[PDB]
Amino acid sequence: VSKVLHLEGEVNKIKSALLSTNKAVVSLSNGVSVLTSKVLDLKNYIDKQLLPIVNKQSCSISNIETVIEFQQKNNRLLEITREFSVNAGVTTPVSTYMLTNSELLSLINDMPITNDQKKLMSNNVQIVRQQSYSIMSIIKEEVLAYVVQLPLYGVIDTPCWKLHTSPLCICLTRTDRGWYCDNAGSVSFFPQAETCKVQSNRVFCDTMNSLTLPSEVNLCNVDIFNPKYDCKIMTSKTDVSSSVITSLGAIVSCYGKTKCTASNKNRGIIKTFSNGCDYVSNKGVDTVSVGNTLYYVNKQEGKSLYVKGEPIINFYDPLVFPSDEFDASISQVNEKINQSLAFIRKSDELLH
Amino acid sequence: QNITEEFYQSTCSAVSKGYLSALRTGWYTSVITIELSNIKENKCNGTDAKVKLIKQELDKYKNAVTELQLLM
Amino acid sequence: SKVLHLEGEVNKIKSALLSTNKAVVSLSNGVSVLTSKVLDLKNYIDKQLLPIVNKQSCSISNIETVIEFQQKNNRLLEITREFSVNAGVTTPVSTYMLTNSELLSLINDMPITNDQKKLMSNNVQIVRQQSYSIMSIIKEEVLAYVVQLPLYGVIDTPCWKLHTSPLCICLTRTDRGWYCDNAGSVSFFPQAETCKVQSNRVFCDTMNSLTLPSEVNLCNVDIFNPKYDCKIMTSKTDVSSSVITSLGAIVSCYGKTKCTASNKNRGIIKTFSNGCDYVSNKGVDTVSVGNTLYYVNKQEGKSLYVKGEPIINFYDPLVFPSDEFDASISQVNEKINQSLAFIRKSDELLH
Amino acid sequence: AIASGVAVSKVLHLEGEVNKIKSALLSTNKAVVSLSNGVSVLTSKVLDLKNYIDKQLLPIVNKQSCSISNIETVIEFQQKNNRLLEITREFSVNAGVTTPVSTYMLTNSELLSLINDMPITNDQKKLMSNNVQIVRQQSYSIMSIIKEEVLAYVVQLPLYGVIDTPCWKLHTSPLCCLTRTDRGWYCDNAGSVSFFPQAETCKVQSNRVFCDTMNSLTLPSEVNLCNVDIFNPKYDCKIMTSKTDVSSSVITSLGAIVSCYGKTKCTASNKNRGIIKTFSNGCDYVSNKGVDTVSVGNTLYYVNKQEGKSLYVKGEPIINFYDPLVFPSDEFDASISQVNEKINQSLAFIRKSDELLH
Amino acid sequence: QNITEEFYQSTCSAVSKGYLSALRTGWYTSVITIELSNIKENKCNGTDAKVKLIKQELDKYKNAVTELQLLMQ
Amino acid sequence: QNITEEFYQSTCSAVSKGYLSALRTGWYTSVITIELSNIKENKCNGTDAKVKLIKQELDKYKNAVTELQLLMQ
Amino acid sequence: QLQQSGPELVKPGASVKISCKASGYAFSNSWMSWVKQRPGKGLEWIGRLFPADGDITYNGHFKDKAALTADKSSNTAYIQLSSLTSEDSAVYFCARMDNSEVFWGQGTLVTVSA
Amino acid sequence: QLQQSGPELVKPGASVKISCKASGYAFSNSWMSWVKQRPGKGLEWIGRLFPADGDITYNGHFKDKAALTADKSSNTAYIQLSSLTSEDSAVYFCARMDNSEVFWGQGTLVTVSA
Amino acid sequence: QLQQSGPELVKPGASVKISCKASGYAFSNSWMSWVKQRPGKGLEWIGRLFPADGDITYNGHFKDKAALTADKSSNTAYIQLSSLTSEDSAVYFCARMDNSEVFWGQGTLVTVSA
Amino acid sequence: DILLTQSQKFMSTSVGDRVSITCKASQNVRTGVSWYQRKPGQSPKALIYLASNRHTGVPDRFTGRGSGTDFTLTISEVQSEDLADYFCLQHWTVPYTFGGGTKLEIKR
Amino acid sequence: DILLTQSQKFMSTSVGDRVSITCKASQNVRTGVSWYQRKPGQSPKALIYLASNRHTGVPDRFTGRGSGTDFTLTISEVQSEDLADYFCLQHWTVPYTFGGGTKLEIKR
Amino acid sequence: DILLTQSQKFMSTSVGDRVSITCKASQNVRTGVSWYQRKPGQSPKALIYLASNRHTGVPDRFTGRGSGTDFTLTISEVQSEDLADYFCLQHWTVPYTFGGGTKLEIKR
Ligand SMILES: *[C@@H]1O[C@H](CO)[C@@H](O)[C@H](O)[C@H]1NC(C)=O
Ligand SMILES: *[C@@H]1O[C@H](CO)[C@@H](O)[C@H](O)[C@H]1NC(C)=O
Ligand SMILES: *[C@@H]1O[C@H](CO)[C@@H](O)[C@H](O)[C@H]1NC(C)=O
Repeated sequence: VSKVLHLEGEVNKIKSALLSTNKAVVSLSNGVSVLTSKVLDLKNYIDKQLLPIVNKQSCSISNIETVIEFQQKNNRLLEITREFSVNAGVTTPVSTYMLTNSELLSLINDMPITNDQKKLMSNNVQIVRQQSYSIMSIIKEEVLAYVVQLPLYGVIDTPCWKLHTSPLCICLTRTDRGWYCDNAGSVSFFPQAETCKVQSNRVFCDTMNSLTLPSEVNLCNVDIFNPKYDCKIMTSKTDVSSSVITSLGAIVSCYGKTKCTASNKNRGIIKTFSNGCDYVSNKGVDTVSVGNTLYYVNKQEGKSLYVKGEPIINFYDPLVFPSDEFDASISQVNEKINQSLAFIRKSDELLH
Repeated sequence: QNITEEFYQSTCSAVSKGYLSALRTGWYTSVITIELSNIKENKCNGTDAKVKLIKQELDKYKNAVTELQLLM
Repeated sequence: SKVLHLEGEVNKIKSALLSTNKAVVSLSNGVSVLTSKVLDLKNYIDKQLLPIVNKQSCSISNIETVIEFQQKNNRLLEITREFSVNAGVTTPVSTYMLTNSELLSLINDMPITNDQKKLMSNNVQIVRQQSYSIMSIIKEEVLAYVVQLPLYGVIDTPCWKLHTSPLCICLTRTDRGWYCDNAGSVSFFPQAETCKVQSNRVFCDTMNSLTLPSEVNLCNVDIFNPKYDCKIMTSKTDVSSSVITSLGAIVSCYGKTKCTASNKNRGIIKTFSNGCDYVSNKGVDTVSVGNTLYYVNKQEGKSLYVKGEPIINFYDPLVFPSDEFDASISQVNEKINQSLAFIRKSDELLH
Repeated sequence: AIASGVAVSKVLHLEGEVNKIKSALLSTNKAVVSLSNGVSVLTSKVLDLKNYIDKQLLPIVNKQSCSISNIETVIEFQQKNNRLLEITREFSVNAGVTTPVSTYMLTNSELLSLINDMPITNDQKKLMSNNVQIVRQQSYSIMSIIKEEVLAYVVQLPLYGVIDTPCWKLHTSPLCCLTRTDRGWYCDNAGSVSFFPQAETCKVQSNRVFCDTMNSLTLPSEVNLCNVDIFNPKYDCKIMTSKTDVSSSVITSLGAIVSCYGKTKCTASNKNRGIIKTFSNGCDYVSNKGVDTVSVGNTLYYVNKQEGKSLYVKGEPIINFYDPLVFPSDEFDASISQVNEKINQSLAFIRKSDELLH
Repeated sequence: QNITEEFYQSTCSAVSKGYLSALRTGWYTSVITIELSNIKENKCNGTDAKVKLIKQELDKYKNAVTELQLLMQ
Repeated sequence: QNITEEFYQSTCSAVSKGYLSALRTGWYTSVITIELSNIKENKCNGTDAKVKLIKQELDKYKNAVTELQLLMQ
Repeated sequence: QLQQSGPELVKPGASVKISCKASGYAFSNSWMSWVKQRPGKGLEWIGRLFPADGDITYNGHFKDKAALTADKSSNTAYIQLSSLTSEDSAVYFCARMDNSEVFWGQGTLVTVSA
Repeated sequence: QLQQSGPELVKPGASVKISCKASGYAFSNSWMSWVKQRPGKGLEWIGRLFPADGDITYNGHFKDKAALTADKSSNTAYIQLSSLTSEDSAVYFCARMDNSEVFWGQGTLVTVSA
Repeated sequence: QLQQSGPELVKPGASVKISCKASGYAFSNSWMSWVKQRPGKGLEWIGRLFPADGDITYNGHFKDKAALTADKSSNTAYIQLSSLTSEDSAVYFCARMDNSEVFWGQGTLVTVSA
Repeated sequence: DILLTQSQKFMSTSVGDRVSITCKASQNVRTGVSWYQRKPGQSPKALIYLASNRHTGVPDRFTGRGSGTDFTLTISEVQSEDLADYFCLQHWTVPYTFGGGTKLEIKR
Repeated sequence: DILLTQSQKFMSTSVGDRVSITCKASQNVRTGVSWYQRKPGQSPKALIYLASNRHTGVPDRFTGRGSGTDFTLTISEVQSEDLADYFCLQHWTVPYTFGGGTKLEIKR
Repeated sequence: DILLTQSQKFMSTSVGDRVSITCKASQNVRTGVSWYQRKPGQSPKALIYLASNRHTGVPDRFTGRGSGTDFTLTISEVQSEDLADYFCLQHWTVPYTFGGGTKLEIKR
């Protein structure tokens, strides 16, 4: 109310307050102008340390899904390499990536052979594989060509028997053992012990390795000195003791001071033997002692055994960020900018 | 049960018959022509300038190819 | 006069400067918590990004040990496998335990003539089927095994395989096998397959052979030779037989056995009488003896294809549009320093 | 101006500066235009960076975290399941019957248990523990049942009748001019002599042989005396006939027999002493210690095996390398704390300038 | 050193003795029942919608199983 | 074309001659001494504390080594 | 060999099997077949079967009219011929088509029961 | 065969080995054993050894009293029996338990030196 | 065996091949060679070739003077000797160095055409 | 299926004559066919096995050839006893189709 | 170990008699045992090998059976010469345990 | 190449004499050499094959040894008929080098 003494003291008071209002911006604008440098430091940290980093692996770790998938999808060619690295062109028997199951079945049905044999070949699918062969012919970087070879058959369903010969009392012994096949006007004979394969009812042999005989040699089982056939003989006068194990029984040729004993594993000894040839069957007989040599006729059981494991589980963790209320807090600051305009515009009314 | 056997005291021999057979008299031959798949060579810069799975594994197949064709 | 005139606006700017500081309440607080906002993002790269990525950088780096253990060291990897199964004695020698060139050096190592050495370089595949490898010392850094190769005595003596057939009483031969010219004798091989198979060459053992005089070539004319006991199997009862060779066929047809030669494109060429006879494989492919059909020429099949197609890798790189964003930062960086023009010109008023 | 009663000569002193601070307070709010706008769009700038971690980083990494985690099954599936992985492969090729038994289908120790399982004597069991490699060449494995969770197969092992009866391999040679026909393995037996006509049913070891019994011949013990008498009245044996010609030589494992005859030139030699001798018409024996090479006609024989050399395939180990992650946070956050200081020392003038209400 | 040999000028033969032997007269059989371990199938979206290492490798074992069981009758 | 054959009606035999041969009369033996390469054990902390490809694969080689050396006496 | 039964009468509302027995021959491992004949139409294939394994085929134009069975113990085939008419009245033949046996049955004179 | 030595006197403060020699027999590749007997207690197993390889076993209740050695050259076993008393005074038997040799020694009459 | 041609005259401005034919011998699978001789200098190796495969070697000091060819059909070798002087006038020998054939030619008396 | 077409139904020759008979097919069947005879009120009989093989008990004047889709059945030196009906049969893959059937006659 | 229990220590029969003797075990040992004789001041002798085999030089009236944990030793037609002490022995896995030992007598 | 050095060019002995001749080499060549004769105006002849083997038709008084880089050619009981020129030849790897050549004489 004292126009000179009043009306300017508070004006002096707001003078430095307005100077502090411009000393405000020193506190205000500097810390945010260097905060601009702070986010550029974070802009510089994603510049070289994040984005050049991750994409290098994105082609580097993508190489193994070529590498495993080179060995995943192309697996059938990968096995067939390594046998001809070792088996050297001739491979036996034919494997199952060399020739899988279905193209066996088609190539059986391809050939100009009767259904009477074709159904039999489909039956013994495993044995014919042991008589099949393959030879590498042409092998290049995009070319892989090899000759598949399969056998063909002449006769079907002629009967057979394996011999087991034993010395008979002077005291002689036999000569002839092997397989026997009914043939056209003839008896096929196989001198070698294992040209023929093993199956419960069937055998499969070669023809370039066989002997041919007349059917009168079935009468060699009665007479020795047959005028019908020179039944082959192995001479002796000095005795020799022998026993021959068959697949379904046993023959003994015990003699003299040799002690011979048939036995059972649950009934003990069933019997002993005299001087001379005798036959026993495998159902009650399992072990036979000849001299000090114990023989077995029935095969020996063992036990079972287990190698055990348990499955495994994959684990990771996903990714996450709590953005929304954070961005709503940004929206809270976004509110503060525009309601500051109410402080701006109302205070800026005073020009008029 | 149809397979059996017998014995001959006249000769001290044996016969295990009941079988039936077939014998090989020829051959049947054919040709198989399997091909392969492969990849291209990527143009990128990776992490290490040493790991060459695209090359040092792929030529190892081609190291086998030069071996086997010299077995003729 | 105008006392209430120069005071009312002074009252008006009083709250305007008061609201100016009340604007700083709106100004300073939202940026002060924006400092907390970037620290949340500083806290999110603190634990959820930088500890994450580098764990795989040693974890996924382990497989480029694992595949590269099996990539570069592949030659030792196969040779582990056979002695796991072939058990010390390996036959025939593979091509990772002996990679081709160290055959060629070890051929040229041995004190044998060039006359044999060039022949061994020729049949590179057959000699591999007669070679052997035996494991001797196998440790964690030691892998020592014995490579074994055959040596040869004679070169280029002629040969022939026999095929006997019963001739008419009606007897039968015995002896079959291979025949080698020898110094003062004839080598003979009783066993069917001690000798290996090649179109012009055979390669057999010597501890498994028989020795014969050269007069046994005259067994093909005379049977009861005073020069040599040409071997025989007795018979009076007849037996019908046919023997397939590699390059023809022999028949011993007789009696009521029906025997027929044929061709797959010309049908039947002929039939046969009672007695031995020879046919060649060029016109003849099938021969029926009794009910047994034989084949002489091998049977063709077809071709078959297993087909695939190549595969392609794909990814996407990384990217960011930084520059105009940083220019927009530079736009704000302009705003800080031109604010100084609002600062300093307003701050002239002290003097 | 001049304003009477309202500080007459002082209106340029009083209200002139009031006009000067009027635009200064106006420019103060015009500074807020410079102030508030650049930070309000800086809010948009961090949201751009919030939008860049939104889709381009955070959904990226976890896709590989499933995708790379597949090969830590696939490499691992071929790692600890390895024993089943080999035994798939042989029955793909050996077709049911596998010989000899490998060492993943029977990993050593379960031979040692199954040796000790069987009701056979310790006298053989210790011998089977000795020759562990040969019995493996006589064992067999046959696939019985094979399914997705089932893998069952028959392991088969031989059993033995006799132990420790002596043996010898023969080497017969033509003698003047006749030759023999009788050669094979020989075994002492109960009242009998076992004979093996086939050349290789028996396995090879320095002191031991192991043969089959269903493939043998039985002989009386008087056939040891075919070696002195040819035409034994007790029991003579078989020979092949020739008249007065063949030259021959037979290589043994530990020596050599010659049957040099007629005009055939025969020569024993040494690789360091040269020729030791030559031969006459008739049978003769040489030992392998001084003799290594023998020429018969033009056929050079070897008795001692031939040495070669050693050869090396060499490599060197490899080293892994990477780099860790890092950030210099603390003084960066202290600079943030320096700005955090600036927010709170802003309050110094704030309360002081706003004191002026009272 | 205990293995030796001799010679017979009477027949031009030889004997390499010093050995001792054993002969096969039977069989001992047994049963082995090894099992396996495996994995589960993960339920998450990866990078590529083509790479099926969980499936296209695992069935390749099952492609072998159907093969070998068709070698028995 | 130089390989041919003939026939003998006198004995019902055959001769397929035209060949030329060689026979084994010795051995040539030598020694191969291949070595291997390997790695070191890294010192890092990875993602999972279970996956041991550095160890559980490398010992599997050494599991083979103890097997094979027990096939010798 | 073989043996085949006698005549037959078909009927609207009937299905019937016919007996053909292997007369003393190795039987269990070889095919069988059937073929019908009508004059003015000639021979007409029917089908083929294998015994003791049960491989059964069909002429698809004929497949629904009939079904194939057999005895492996007494070696006797059967074919259940459903309700047909006089246009299918024919003589029917049990026949094997082996290289070992090209044999033919005794025929089966079939008309309609009327 | 075998041969075993004569009597023995044990002593508090003594350990002694006993000789058993293979009397003309293929020796290097077969076991040996030992068993003691006391009347009123019967037979009592001791142990078993293999020569020229050195497989040594023990009865664990007896294991600390004695140690097993052998000669493979002169084919002679030894067993160092430490300081015992009259309750262990017994007759001791060198014995092989082969299918080829079930043999037994001559016994070893052992009491205390007194 | 072998047979070699007669004398020769070299010439400044000439190259000429010489004929050596395999006289009745298994030829296609064995080496050949050549050696020259000058008195006061002695024997001097030239080279070696294999027929029907074409393995050709050279003495590198001599390699540019000559070239090696052969006939595998009429079994005849050839060597194109280029324009030389009297210091290379010598007698030249077709020679095989086999264990089966150590043979030598008839010589080739060569001087300069003058 | 695969259709079979014969040339005609009847014949006319003299006795002792050689007659060539061919039926054809639509597709190559790899020699898997056979030929037959047929007599009125009597069972048929198989003649040419795998298009090549004369079966047992069949006279030697009976010949046949062919490999592709066309197959020749050539009969030589006919008699009064051989006047039967004759036909083919597809024998390679099911279904099995017949030939047209051909009755043999002379002088008409 | 595995314990062995015999039935008794003594016997009483007539001469020429058949005597069945059994000792038992705690666990199945897969036929790996043997039986013996013993004479006073004399060495023992092995009789039944692998619980099955009569050894060489041993008279034929001596029998034995058993497979499980229980094993029968059956002697037939005794005489005055066979009056010995008799016992068993575990023979399968170490340690080796004896039977109880049995002296054979008559008429008491 | 590999150089070969002989001891001298001429000899002087009596008849019926034993003469030891050695040429040496620079490096071990694993027994792959041979020795020869030579007569004036006449073809040479190979004598010692693979440094060990006397060839066919060559008299028995002609011996040779050596294994390393040094190889002895020892001739025994000379005659007037054997007075030829004599030399060696490298025979293992190309190029092939000769010995120095040695003419044999007596009494001078
Ligand atoms: C490797 O990365 C650098 C980074 O700029 C680039 O220049 C170079 O072309 C890259 N190399 C390859 C082979 O991609
Ligand atoms: C693949 O990712 C998309 C992204 O949202 C999601 O919707 C979909 O379910 C995912 N698929 C699978 C199989 O997880
Ligand atoms: C695993 O990571 C933690 C994180 O701090 C560290 O303390 C520890 O040493 C790490 N372990 C290994 C084996 O590196």
